[PDB]
Amino acid sequence: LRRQVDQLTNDKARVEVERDNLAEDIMRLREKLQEEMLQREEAENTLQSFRQ
Amino acid sequence: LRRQVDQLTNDKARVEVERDNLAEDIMRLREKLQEEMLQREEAENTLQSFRQ
Amino acid sequence: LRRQVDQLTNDKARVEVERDNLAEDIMRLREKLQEEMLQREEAENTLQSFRQ
Amino acid sequence: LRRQVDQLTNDKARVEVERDNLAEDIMRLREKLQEEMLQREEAENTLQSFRQ
Amino acid sequence: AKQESTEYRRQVQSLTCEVDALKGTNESLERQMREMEENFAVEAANYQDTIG
Amino acid sequence: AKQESTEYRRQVQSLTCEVDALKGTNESLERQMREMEENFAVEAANYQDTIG
Amino acid sequence: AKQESTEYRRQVQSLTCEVDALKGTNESLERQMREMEENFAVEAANYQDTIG
Amino acid sequence: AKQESTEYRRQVQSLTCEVDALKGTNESLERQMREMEENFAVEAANYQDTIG
Repeated sequence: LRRQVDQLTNDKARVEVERDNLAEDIMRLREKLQEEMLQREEAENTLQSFRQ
Repeated sequence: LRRQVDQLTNDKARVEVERDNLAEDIMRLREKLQEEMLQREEAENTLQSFRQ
Repeated sequence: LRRQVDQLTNDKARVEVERDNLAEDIMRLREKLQEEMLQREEAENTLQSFRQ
Repeated sequence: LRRQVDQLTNDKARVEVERDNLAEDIMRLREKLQEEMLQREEAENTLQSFRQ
Repeated sequence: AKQESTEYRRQVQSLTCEVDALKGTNESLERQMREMEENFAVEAANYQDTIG
Repeated sequence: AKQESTEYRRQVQSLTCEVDALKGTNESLERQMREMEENFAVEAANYQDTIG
Repeated sequence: AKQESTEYRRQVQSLTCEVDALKGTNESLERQMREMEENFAVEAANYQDTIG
Repeated sequence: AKQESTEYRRQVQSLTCEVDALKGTNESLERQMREMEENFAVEAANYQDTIG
C-alpha cells in the first residue's frame, strides 16, 4: 500500500515542479518565434506605410 | 507630368491604406496571439508529462 | 523624374500586390491563429483539468 | 502479483492516451510553424523588391 | 487537502499565464501605438515643412 | 490557503499592471497629440516670418 | 529632433510598460513562494500520516 | 531629412517594437523566474514530502 503512497509522493511533487519550470522553459521558446515573425510583419506593414 | 504624379500616387495611397489597415491588424494580432502562445503552448506539452 | 514616378506608381501598384501576397497569407494565418489560440487554450484547460 | 499486473496495466494505457494528446501538441505547434513557413518562403524575395 | 492545494496550483499557474498574456497583449498595443505615433509626428513635421 | 493567497495576489497585481499599461498607451497618444501640435505650430511660426 | 523625440518617448513608454508588467510578475513570485508553502503543506501532510 | 524620414519612420517603429518585444520578453522571463521559484520550491519541499 505504502509503495503506491510513495508513488503519488513522487507523482504530485513532480507535476507541480515540472509545471512551474516548463512554463518559463517553453514560454522562452514562443517569445523567440515572436521575434522571428515580428521581423516579418515589420517588413510587410511598415513597407505599406512607407508607400502612403 | 507632375499633375499625373499627384493624381496617380494618391489613388494608389488610397488602395495602399485599404491594405495597411490589414497589415497593422495582423501585426497587432501577432503580438497578442504570441502572448497567448507564451502561456498556452507552455501549458499544453508541460501538462502532457502529467497526462501520463 | 517622371520616368521615376511612372516607375514609383507601377512599383506602388506591383509592391502593394507583392505585400498583399505576404499579408493575405499572414491574414489567413491570423484568422486561423485566433482559431489556433482557442485550440491551444483548449489544450491548456483540458490538460490542466487532467493535471488536477 | 496484483500490484505487478496493475503497474503493467497503468504503464500500457498511459502510453495510449499520452501519445494521442502528444500527437495533438506536435500538430498545434506545427500548424502555426507551417503557415509561418508558407509566408516565409514567398517573403524571401519580396522584401528586396519592397526596398527597391 | 494536498490534492486540492495541487488543483488550485494548476488554476494559479494557468490563470497567471492567461493574465501575463493579456498584459503582454496590452504592452503590444502600447508598442504598436508608439510605432504609429512616431509616424504621425514625422508626417505632421513633413507636411508643415512641405507647406511652408 | 497560501497557494490561494498567491492566486488572488497574482491576479489582482497583474490586472493592476494591465490598467497601468493601458494608461501608458493613453499617455503615449496624449503626448503624440502634443508633439504633432508642437511640430505644426513651431514650423508654422518659423515659416510665418519667412513668408511674411 | 521631433522624429528623435517621437522615438525615445515610445522606447521609454515601452520600458514603462516593462517596469509595471515586471512588478505584476514580482507580485506573481510572491505567489510561487506560496506554492512553496503549499508544497511544504504536502510535506506536512505526508508528515501527518507519518506521525499518525 | 525628407529622404531620411522614409527610413527613419521604419527605424523608429522597428526599434520601438523591438524594445516593446524585449519588454514583453522581460515580463515573460520574470514568468520563467516565477515558474523557476515554483520548480526550486517543489524540488526542495515535494521531494521531502516523498521522504515524509
